[PDB]
Amino acid sequence: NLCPFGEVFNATRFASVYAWNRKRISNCVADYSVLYNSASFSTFKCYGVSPTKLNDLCFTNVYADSFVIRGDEVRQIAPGQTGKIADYNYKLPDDFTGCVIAWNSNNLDSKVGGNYNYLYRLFRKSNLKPFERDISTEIYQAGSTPCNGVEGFNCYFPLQSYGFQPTNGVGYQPYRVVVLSFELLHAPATVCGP
Amino acid sequence: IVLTQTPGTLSLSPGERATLSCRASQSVSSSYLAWYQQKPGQAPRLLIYGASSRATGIPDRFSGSTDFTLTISRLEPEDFAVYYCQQYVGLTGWTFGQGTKVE
Amino acid sequence: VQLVQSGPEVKKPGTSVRVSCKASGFTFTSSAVQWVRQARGQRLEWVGWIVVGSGNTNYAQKFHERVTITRDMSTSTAYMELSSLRSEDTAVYYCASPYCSGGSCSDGFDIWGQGTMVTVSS
Ligand SMILES: *[C@@H]1O[C@H](CO)[C@@H](O[C@@H]2O[C@H](CO)[C@@H](O)[C@H](O)[C@H]2NC(C)=O)[C@H](O)[C@H]1NC(C)=O
Repeated sequence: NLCPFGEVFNATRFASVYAWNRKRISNCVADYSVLYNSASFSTFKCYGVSPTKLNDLCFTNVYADSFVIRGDEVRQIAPGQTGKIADYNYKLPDDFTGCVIAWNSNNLDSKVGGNYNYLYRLFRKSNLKPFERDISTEIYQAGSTPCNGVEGFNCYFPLQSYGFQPTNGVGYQPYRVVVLSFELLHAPATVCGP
Repeated sequence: IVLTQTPGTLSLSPGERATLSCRASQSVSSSYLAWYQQKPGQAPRLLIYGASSRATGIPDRFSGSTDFTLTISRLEPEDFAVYYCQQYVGLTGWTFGQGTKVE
Repeated sequence: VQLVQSGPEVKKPGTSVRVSCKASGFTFTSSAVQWVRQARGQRLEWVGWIVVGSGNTNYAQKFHERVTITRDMSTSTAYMELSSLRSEDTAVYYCASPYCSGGSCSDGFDIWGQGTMVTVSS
């Protein structure tokens, strides 16, 4: 009874960062060593836990929040950070516990002519709360005038696509990011290592 | 769209009041129409936006209102400039009127 | 709160001109920039505009085919390039933006650049 990490990491499609996909993992054995020692990740950064002791600590739930962002923005997926992703798409709490895993998927996601199927939020009335998932497409009102469903001056579509191309430099290449949030509640603690 | 700005030239001495007229070729949202003042040799500044609201720094000598006008309650020597109307309706097709020269 | 425009340019017919405006004192990345041009003694003509955050652009039909507007966050600068210059293009080009602070922007173009003359000549 192993945890379905294959369904997260080997997925055909990944969600846009503005609408990240939260998969709940429970009642299983999480063989974290498979991921840690895979050496297929460019980023594997753990907060609150040691990356080689992940097997020993049990959790109530493990949440795999999966999304696609560009390289330069990978550094924003961290507690205490600010920026377009950290504030308007996916924000981690200052006391976040878990591991942030990311890898370069340029040869999988980039398309000739640009892959524009991945979007992020640019405009929001306020910053997100930790783990808040805002997927509204309502036109952003930058001014004092209602947009009434019409784009124009001070009326913007809140989302924009990433131009992922095979000729992009690394900072503009797509990365697949999975954040494994470790939650410990008043609970039996069902997810543990082998 | 075509914004018709009249008169070509408005001749009126200081101390008096004036009205400038910008006539749209169709009904337009008042929220997207604005007036600018260009003192010759300088970039223009915003006076009225949203058809009726004063821009920051604009004195009560001016006020706002298809027929949009700039209301000048009183003319002082620095209020003699070319006035333009602008339409921001939609994403494209923004235009300016010809500009009224007030002397 | 200012928008500082680049210097004047002299170009040959058929070549391109690059003009730019650097914003300071306000949240450039939340604003939008429009470009207009004025021949001496003439009315203001609208050229096009860009939303700084989005990178989305729209152009006047008259120039559309040969005009491109871009921007770069790292220098808070908006750029415009007009290709295939014609002698009749000689004009002073201006840029403008609304004032933005935090999540709120003004409802009109309050901030204007100084204007740059672009000359197309032999
Ligand atoms: C995603 O799929 C790859 C390919 O099957 C998995 O990588 C293999 O893992 C086995 C078991 O450790 C190794 O023997 C193979 O050599 C690996 N192949 C490659 C190309 O690395 C990977 O573990 C899967 N990811 C997850 C989370 O299950």
